[PDB]
Amino acid sequence: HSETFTRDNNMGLVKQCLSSLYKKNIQRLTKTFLTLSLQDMASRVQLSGPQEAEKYVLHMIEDGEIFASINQKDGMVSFHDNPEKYNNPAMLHNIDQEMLKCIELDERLKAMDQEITVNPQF
Amino acid sequence: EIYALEIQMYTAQKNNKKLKALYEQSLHIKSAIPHPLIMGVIRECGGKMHLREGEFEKAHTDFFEAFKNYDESGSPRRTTCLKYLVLANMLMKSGINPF
Amino acid sequence: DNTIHGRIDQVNQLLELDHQKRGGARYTALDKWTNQLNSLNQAVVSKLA
Amino acid sequence: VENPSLDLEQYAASYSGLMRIERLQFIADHCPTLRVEALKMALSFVQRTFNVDMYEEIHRKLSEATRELQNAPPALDTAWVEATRKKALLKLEKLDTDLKNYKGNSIKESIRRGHDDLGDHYLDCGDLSNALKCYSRARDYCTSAKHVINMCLNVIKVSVYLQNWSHVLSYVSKAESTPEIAEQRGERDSQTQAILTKLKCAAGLAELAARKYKQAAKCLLLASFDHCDFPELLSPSNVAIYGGLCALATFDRQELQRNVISSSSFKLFLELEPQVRDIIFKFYESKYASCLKMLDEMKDNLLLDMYLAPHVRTLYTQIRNRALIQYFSPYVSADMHRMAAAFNTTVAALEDELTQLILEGLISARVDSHSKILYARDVDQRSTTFEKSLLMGKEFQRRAKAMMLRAAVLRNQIHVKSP
Repeated sequence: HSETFTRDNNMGLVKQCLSSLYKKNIQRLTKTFLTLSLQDMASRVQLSGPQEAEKYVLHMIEDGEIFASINQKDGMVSFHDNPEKYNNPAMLHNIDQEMLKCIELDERLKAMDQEITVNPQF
Repeated sequence: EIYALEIQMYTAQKNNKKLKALYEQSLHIKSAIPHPLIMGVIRECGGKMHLREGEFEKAHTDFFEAFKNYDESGSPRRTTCLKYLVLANMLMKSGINPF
Repeated sequence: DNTIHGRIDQVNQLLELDHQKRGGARYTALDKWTNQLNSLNQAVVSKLA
Repeated sequence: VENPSLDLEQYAASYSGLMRIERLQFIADHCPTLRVEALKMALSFVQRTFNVDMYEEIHRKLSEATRELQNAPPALDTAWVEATRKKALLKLEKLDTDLKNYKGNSIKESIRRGHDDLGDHYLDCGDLSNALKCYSRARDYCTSAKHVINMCLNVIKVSVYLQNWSHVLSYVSKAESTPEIAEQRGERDSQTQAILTKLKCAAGLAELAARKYKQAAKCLLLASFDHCDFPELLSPSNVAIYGGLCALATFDRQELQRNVISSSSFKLFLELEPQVRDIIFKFYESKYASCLKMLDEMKDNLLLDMYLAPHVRTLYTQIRNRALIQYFSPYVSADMHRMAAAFNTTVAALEDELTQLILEGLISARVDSHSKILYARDVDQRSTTFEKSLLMGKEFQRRAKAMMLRAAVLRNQIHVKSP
C-alpha cells in the first residue's frame, strides 16, 4: 500500500513506525534479560550484525528511551534498568511544579463554577 | 472373633488392601459383642493401616486402646505395642507426651 | 510449604533470609487511593459529554 | 501418531456398550500397525447386540485397512447383514406393541419398564436420536425419587455418546439434587448402591472435554472405589489417569498434598496406576529430572486414548510451567545449567523458555545470558507508588484539558452538519 500511504503524504511517518517497532522490540528485552550480548540482541531484534545492535543501543540511550550500557571488551549489553529513587529535590521540585499545575486547574474550575452563578433560574 | 483371625492371617501375609477393608468392617461388628482380649487384636492391626496411610491421628488412638487390652490380659504385644503408641506421638508432630 | 522465610543463591552456596522489613503500608495504601482517583475523574469526564 | 507398547486386550476388557466401539475405532484411527488388530475387535462385538449401523461402518474400514496393507509388498457378509437387520426391525415392532399395550393398561411402573426396553434396543442398533427419546418420555411414568434418578442416569449415558455434554451436566445437576440432596446422609454409613460415584464420573468427564481441568479434577478426585468397573462411560484405571493429570496441572502445591497425595479417597485409584502415581510424587518431591522423563514416554500411550487425546498439550505444558515456577520461586538466584538438565532440555532452550514466561507469567525474574544465571527480580515498593501517582495525575490533567475544551465546543454549538 505504498500508494495509499504516499497518496496521503504521510509516508515517512509510517516509516517512523517501522523504526519505533525496532525500538519497541528492544524495550521489551529490559523486562526479560538484564545481561545480553550484542550478537544475541542482533539475532533477536532482527537487525543483523553486532553494529546495528550497538547502534540503536546508543541512540535509545543518547535519546533516553532505555536504561542500558555497553561493555565492548566482552561485547555485551548491560541493562541498568534503574532511573530515580525519589530521594532528592529533583522530584521535590517536579512535585511542587506538577502539583501547581493541578492547582492552576482548580483555579480555572473555581472561576468556571462562578461563571454559572449569575445566569437564569431553576 | 472371626475377623480377629482374618486380620491375623493377613498381618503375616502383608495384604494391606484387604486389611484396610477388614478393619473398617470390624468396627461396626465391634459394637454388638461382649468383651474379650480380641477387641485389642484388631485395634493394634487397625492402627497400623493409619501409620501406613499417613494419618497418624487415627493410629495414635488405636494403639492406646490395643495397649489397654494387653494390659488386662496377656502381654506378648504390650511390650511392643507401646513402641507404636510412642512412635505415633512423635510422628503425630505434637504429642511428645507418652509416659 | 512456607515455614522457613528465605531464598537461596545457588551460585554462592548460601541462604539470604527474609527480614528486610519496612513501611510497606504507606505505599500500598496510597496505591489504592491513586487507583480510585484514576477511575473517579474519568467518571466525572464521562458525565460532561 | 503411533505407539507400539499398547495392549488392546485390556482396552476392550474394562469397557462395554457403545464405548467399546467408540474407543476401539479411535485407536484404529490414530494408531496404525495396531489397526490390523483394532478393527477386528470392533467387528466381533458389533455382530452381537443386534447392530447394523456399526457393522456397515466398521467393516467398511476393515476393507480400506487391508487395502492399504497390500500396498507394503475379510468380506462383506451380506448373508449376516440381512439376518440381524430383519430380526432387529421386527423386534422393534414387538416392543412397540409392548409399550402400546402397557399404555393401554395405565400402570405407572409397567410403562417405564416398556420405555427402558425400547431405548435399549434402539441403542443396540446404533440409533442414537431415537434411543435418546425413549428415556425422556419415561420421566412422565414415575412416582418415586429413585425412578426419576434411574432414568436420569440413562438420560446422561446417551448424551455422552451423542457428545452434547451441556445436557450431560444439565441432568447431572438435576439428578444430584433430586432426592433432597442425595438422601441427606448417604443411606446411613456406607451405601451398597454406589450412585454418586457414577454421577461424578460423568460430571467430570463432561468437564474434561469442556477444558475445565480443575473443575474436572474436583469431580474425578471424589470418585470413590465403590463403582470401579462402569464400562459404559469410563474405567477406574482411567479415572486415576484422568483426574490425576488434571489436578496436577491446575492445582497448586498446597491442594495437591491435601486433596490428591495424602487423601485416602483417591489413594486407591493411584495404587492402580503406578506411573501416574510417580509423576504426582516426583513433582511434589521436586525431582523434576525424572518427573518429566516419565511423563514424556507416557505421552505416546495417553494420546492413543480416546478421551485424553484432546487435552494432551494444555495439560502437559501447564504442568511443565507449574514446575518451572515451583523450582525457581524458592531460589533467589538459580543456576540455569542445573535447571536445564532438570527440565530435559538445553541451556539456550531454557533461556527462551523462561523469556516468554517472564513477560506473560509470574516468573518475576530477569536473565543474565552472559554467565547464564537466573536472578529473582523483586519490586521497589517506593518507586512503584510514586511512579504511577505522577502518571495518573498527568492523565487526569490531560482529560481535564479535554473536557474543558469539550465544555466550550458544546457551549458554542460546534458541529459540521450534513444536508
